[PDB]
Amino acid sequence: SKSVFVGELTWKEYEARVAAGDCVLMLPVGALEQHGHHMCMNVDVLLPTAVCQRVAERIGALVLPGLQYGYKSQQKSGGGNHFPGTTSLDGATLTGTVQDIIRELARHGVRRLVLMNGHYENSMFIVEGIDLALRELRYAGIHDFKVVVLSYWDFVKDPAVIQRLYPEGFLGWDIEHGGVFETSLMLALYPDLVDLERVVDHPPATFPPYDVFPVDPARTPAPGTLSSAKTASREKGELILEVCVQGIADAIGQEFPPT
Amino acid sequence: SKSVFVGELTWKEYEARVAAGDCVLMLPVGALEQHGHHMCMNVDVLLPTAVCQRVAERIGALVLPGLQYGYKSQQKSGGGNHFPGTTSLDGATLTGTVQDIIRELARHGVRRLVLMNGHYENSMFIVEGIDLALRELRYAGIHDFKVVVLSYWDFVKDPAVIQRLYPEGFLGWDIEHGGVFETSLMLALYPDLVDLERVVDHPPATFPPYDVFPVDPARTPAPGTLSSAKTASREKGELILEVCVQGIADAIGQEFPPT
Amino acid sequence: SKSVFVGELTWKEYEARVAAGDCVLMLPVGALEQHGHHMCMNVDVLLPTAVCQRVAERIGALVLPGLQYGYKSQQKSGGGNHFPGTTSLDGATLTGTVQDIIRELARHGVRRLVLMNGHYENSMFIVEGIDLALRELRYAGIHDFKVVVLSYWDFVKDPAVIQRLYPEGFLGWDIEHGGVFETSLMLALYPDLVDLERVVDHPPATFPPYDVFPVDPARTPAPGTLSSAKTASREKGELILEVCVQGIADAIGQEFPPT
Amino acid sequence: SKSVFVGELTWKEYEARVAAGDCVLMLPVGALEQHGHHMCMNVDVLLPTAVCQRVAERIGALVLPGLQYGYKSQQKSGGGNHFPGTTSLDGATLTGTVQDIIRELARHGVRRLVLMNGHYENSMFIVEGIDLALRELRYAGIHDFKVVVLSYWDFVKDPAVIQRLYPEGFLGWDIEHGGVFETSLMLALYPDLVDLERVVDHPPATFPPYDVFPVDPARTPAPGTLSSAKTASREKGELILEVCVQGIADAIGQEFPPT
Amino acid sequence: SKSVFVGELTWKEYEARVAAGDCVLMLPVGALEQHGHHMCMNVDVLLPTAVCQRVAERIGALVLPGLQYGYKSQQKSGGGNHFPGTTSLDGATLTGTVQDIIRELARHGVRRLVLMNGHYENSMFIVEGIDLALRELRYAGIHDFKVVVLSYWDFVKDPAVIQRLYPEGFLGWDIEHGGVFETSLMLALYPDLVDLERVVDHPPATFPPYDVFPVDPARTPAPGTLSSAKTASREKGELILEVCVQGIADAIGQEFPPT
Amino acid sequence: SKSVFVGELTWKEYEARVAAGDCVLMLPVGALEQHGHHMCMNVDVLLPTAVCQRVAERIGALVLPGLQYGYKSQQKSGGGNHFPGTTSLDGATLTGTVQDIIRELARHGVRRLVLMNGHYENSMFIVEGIDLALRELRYAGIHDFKVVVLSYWDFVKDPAVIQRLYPEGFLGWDIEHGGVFETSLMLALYPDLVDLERVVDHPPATFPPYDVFPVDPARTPAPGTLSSAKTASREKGELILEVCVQGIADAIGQEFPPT
Ligand SMILES: [Zn+2]
Ligand SMILES: [Zn+2]
Ligand SMILES: [Zn+2]
Ligand SMILES: [Zn+2]
Ligand SMILES: [Zn+2]
Ligand SMILES: [Zn+2]
Ligand SMILES: [Zn+2]
Ligand SMILES: [Zn+2]
Ligand SMILES: [Zn+2]
Ligand SMILES: [Zn+2]
Ligand SMILES: [Zn+2]
Ligand SMILES: [Zn+2]
Repeated sequence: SKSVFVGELTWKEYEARVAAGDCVLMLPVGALEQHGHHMCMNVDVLLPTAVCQRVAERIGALVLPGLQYGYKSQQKSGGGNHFPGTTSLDGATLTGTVQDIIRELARHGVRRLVLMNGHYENSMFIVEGIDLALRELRYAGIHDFKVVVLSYWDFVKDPAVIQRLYPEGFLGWDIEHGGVFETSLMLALYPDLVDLERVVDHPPATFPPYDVFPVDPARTPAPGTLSSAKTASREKGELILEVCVQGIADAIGQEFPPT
Repeated sequence: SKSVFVGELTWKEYEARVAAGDCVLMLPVGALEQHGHHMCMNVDVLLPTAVCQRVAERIGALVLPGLQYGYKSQQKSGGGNHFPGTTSLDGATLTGTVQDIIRELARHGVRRLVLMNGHYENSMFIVEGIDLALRELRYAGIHDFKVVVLSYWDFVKDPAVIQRLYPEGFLGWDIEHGGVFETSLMLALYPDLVDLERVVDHPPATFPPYDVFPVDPARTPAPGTLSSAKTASREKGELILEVCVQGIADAIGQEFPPT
Repeated sequence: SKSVFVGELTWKEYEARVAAGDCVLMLPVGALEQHGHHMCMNVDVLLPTAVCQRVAERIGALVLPGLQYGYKSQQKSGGGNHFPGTTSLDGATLTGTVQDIIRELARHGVRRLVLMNGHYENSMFIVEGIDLALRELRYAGIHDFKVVVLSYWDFVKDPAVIQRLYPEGFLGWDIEHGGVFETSLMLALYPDLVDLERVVDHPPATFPPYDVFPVDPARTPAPGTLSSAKTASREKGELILEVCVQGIADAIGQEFPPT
Repeated sequence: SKSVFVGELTWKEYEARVAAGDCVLMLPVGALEQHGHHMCMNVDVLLPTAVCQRVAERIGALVLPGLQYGYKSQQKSGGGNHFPGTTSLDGATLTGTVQDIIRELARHGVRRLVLMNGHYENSMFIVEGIDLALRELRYAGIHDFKVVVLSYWDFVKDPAVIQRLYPEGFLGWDIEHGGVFETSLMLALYPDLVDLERVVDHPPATFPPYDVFPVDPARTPAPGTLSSAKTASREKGELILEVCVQGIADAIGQEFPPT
Repeated sequence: SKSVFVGELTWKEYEARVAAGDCVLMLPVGALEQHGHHMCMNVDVLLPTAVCQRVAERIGALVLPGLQYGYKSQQKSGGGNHFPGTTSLDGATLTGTVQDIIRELARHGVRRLVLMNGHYENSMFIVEGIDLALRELRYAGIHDFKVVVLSYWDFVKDPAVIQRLYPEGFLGWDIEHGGVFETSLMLALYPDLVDLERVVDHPPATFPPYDVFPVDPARTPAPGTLSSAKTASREKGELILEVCVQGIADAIGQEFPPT
Repeated sequence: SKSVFVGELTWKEYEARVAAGDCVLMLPVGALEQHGHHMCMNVDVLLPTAVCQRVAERIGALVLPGLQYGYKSQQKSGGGNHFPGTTSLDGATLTGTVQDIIRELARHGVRRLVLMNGHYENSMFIVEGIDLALRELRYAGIHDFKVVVLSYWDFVKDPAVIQRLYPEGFLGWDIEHGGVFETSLMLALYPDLVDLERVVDHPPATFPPYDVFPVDPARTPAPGTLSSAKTASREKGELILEVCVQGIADAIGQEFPPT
């Protein structure tokens, strides 16, 4: 069976795909984090994994097992790391994980990697992981390893799509934690993991121009979300999914032109 | 839907479970590693995750997202880290991962964790992770966190079952990499991920009383397996499954008596 | 002389200010990074140090010696770390530094800290430094240390002020590297360090919804800036300064009410 | 005086041996661990050091100063790290020590190392240290450094010798902590350090198919041993000693053929 | 304006200086430490920074932003890290900082670095940072990076100058913390930051041939100094300044001959 | 047999000694370092181990197995780490080894430790290890752990003894590497390991007031020593031994008064 997930292939099949030249590998990077009263906690892993799978199917790429645990939830982006259920890694651990995988891919013969982040707070640690691995590769004489890092939601740029998605004006990706964007993509991909009836509607989260630590629970909406997902629909999820899959597929074609 | 996987629950459902007292958490610890010409490479994650799921169903416990990447494959227990596809973590990374997760579970209020290893080489790193996290927990005033660590195959002890499993004498867990045990359990759980027709039968791997680094590819059977899986049957897998689930379930009942 | 810089005070003076209760400490966190053809490279340290000094003077707070080196410059926010002159730290070093400072301040008896970031890329590492330090403090029995983190430019929110600052529409803080904002504030504080005649005007930087590593120099404007600073004026700098100093001062009063 | 211990040589003598070509270095790796009421705690260092010395005398190799401290004692292999006297290092420490040593040997010009473990628990950390050092060596252009790692007791494989050693059936290396094997070898090398009269006989240690942490002292024989050493005799020691020295010497001749 | 400080140059100016060949960079390494009742706490940064500036002006070198935070104050050389105000870094942090800077300078194309230490305790950590950096550089194929490390006060060797400076016999650099040497140099450069009238005269600090931890506060003079600076004069400072500036200037000339 | 070495005791004996109250532990910390043409390379371990043994015998203390590998040899104190045979650890490795051993001793119930350094360069890394351990201990609620650190040669202060030792004026401990002091003490303790006939006499090593890296081999005397040991005599060794053993013993009695 032609699976796009490396974990479902034999070693011989993987070896062949890599030896065939220009093989693109994709690593979903997510989190185990609270996502309100209406959705499950593995969202940030599921979403980018699903987007990877589809992109991989379109462009003939392979998908690695996704990073289930990400960096600590930040109040203004994920509610905060004081919530139960959210299980976060330290900076160094995330960074090291990414670094170790890149080194191993290099060992395999891979030279093309797409890292798809699904958890906002991961960014910089993913970036450090990449720099540190590339730095090591140079020590090993390898200079042709290329990585494309992206957060799938950033591919939703078209104002027409945004407008169609947010007929009320777009608030921003910051407060899109457990909101319309994710819940909707979730409704179209894993309906069993989402129950709109538990959505505790509330006004979009607002914060001062600074942060406070220890994180003050009172400053996050009780439900854990940063914006309400009552207007979330599967239809929206379907639109997002296509927009993302297509845009990412094209980006990858641009950065990783077949040889 | 009563899922046993924490990742499929809302934070509120999880919070209630923990607050109810004596909630038991289960963390599958695996690897992405070549498993011969006849099986996929996520075996070491899939097996302990499946066993955890059934045990959790039987005893009312919860399962965490499994660690997909494990410690470097060793020649005498997994064929060696020179094989393509197998993607391994450095020891510090894996240790840090376990340590971060335990720390977070303590923050959640959990005090009962069962770590179920599916990759031989992870053991000592898992142990260090536990030790560092418990050390820290003491600094924090927490002395009631309890961990049970196990490699699921160790519960297949009954000589009658071993005999029935290996009518030819038991060779040992060492060379059980991609052999009868796993392929069998794989046949009863994920048949699509296993194709007995590609099994490259060969004599059980044998090694001198020492190890050589850099790992010498000639000292591992070409297929990557350390023993043949042609005698692997789904029936065998079914017997292993029950023995393991029942034995583990009981063990957890012993160590984690309901309060 | 009543200096607001801890470094210019004697230990007895400092000790007194701390024993006096509710003493607020301020740490500037910047970088040594190229800022185009028209400004010096220590902007990210000077600016937040200047804002801290003035805020401190208004609220009676103390300012620490600023962190001169920051995290690696990123293409989409600082041009990239491939530029000469910019001298960056690894993520663990920056995090370590913040953590070490916080731990020592705690030792001093300080319980109130404001971290003022001047370099966009530092954020997450500062955050990690804070979390790791506070985690340690809890081990030490200290639970009343409070930290306020902020990037001074985030206090320029008022649309009227933004409009006055950017009569042409606001492009965003992303591309504000060596642009109007910084160069203006720079013209009102350190005019010697800025020479508008070298400003290589160019269209605002634009990037695809993803990142590439190794960093592609061609994707950054030649000058190193992400937006032109020709419309930068000292008058604008003066407005920004007051807006920031006032906003931050009031924020600190809210978060750190005198006891 | 032709000592086989590097530490007893001048740097000029060592340099010549290394310069002479194919010089084999041997590093003993042990531990400071409780070994019952009847033996001293440095056993795990002394034993491998003694075997190294005699092997080196036979093949003309050199022996490094042994690593005195090893990884934390584990319940099912060495009684547990709760016992007084046993002084254990963290995993990163032991790994780093092995990594630093190999890096230095490489610097000297050495390209042949035999690591002789005497403490069961050290294995994986020694392995990580070897891996990390070799990786680094590649960065440095050195690909001809070869390492042989072994636990001296694994050289006792001959069923005839095992039978002669354990006329009662062999229990396994697991419970051979402070048992017949070590006590005997200790009676033939350092009798003053062993007093068979304090041997607290008890039935061989048995454990469930899993581990528990924090370590439960009640699960370990009060004496600290995992099997009785009353049947331990000097004669057995002498047989073990020869079997090991000879088998190891031959292995080294196989892996490190004179050039 | 021809500034000698890299932070005050544009990147283009710096790039030109480096591309011109044999450009020498100077990094002041200090601390934020208590310096008695009479001086500010940034002395250790100020002093080496001042020396660097003057040397640089004489030999045409560039000066980096100084390390504001140094290693932990030790009792017998700096009073002890139990004093308020003194804010110290962990060894790993300081070493990492120096390692990172060196790595970056190498990236710039710099191959000549002068490290000027102003805090006694930094030495070995600066040394380890240099060693770790150079080791890495070799991995990267760079073998022509050369570092000169020095404590500016060591250039005050001439017995005549020593005599003239300490007409009473020289006590040693050990107790020269907040004493005559620094206070004088301080009087000739930053008079505002020094007030001789608060100088709490006391006999030179004496200690047994060992150290005690935790640091015992009673064993350190209450003022925080290890020797009195009442005899400190601006005149002395001027002498010291010239002696250091000239001696270091010449040393750099020797070590870094113009190409 | 009343051995003063922990390693030669059973755990029960050790348990008793610790339980009896105020039991002092001593850790020799040395190196494997070239010591010229006339002596062996384990000197820095042997010497402090010997002195510990005798001090322990005199005050009833226990001695831990010594740290066989120390920090990188520095040109101005040990000749440099470019010499073959010398096998050094990274700073972090040394520091962690010290930190782990202290943590374990505290677990044992020990609260009194004497660290005796025999390798000049080890100092600051031993210090960091003590500080880190102590910091941890406080976290664990332990505040009565006390440590005394010393380099045994520092107890040779009496000008009469120095005169008697160096009838030619004392040069300093810096260039006392492989010189009279060590060679002498070596002649009275391990004559077999020293051969005065190979002593390559040379003038005391002299160096500019700065250091250069990479280490320049030409700046260190060819033999590896920093001062000639031709005037080294066993008689001198005996005098040193007593002066050290007595002065240390007294120091321990002062810092660790029997309860
Ligand atoms: Zn999310
Ligand atoms: Zn998230
Ligand atoms: Zn497997
Ligand atoms: Zn495996
Ligand atoms: Zn800037
Ligand atoms: Zn910046
Ligand atoms: Zn043993
Ligand atoms: Zn052992
Ligand atoms: Zn000073
Ligand atoms: Zn100082
Ligand atoms: Zn020495
Ligand atoms: Zn030495």
